[PDB]
Amino acid sequence: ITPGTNTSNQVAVLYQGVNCTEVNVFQTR
Amino acid sequence: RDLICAQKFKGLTVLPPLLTDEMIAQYTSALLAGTITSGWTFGAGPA
Repeated sequence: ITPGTNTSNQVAVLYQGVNCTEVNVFQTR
Repeated sequence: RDLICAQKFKGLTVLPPLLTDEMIAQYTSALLAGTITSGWTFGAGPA
């Protein structure tokens, strides 16, 4: 997930199908 | 194993929808409230 290279360079990584135990972090469905 | 767990081990994954069932239920409740209290005025402007 990127807000756009024209705005910033920060990114967010979403690992589909994990439990934040085998990869701040946030556990979602 | 179940069918979902036996098919996920081959690349096939089911992505969860954006609007959950609770949000769809809230939308339906809001539509019902607008239809009962206002009628057709909430779908054309102010309630």
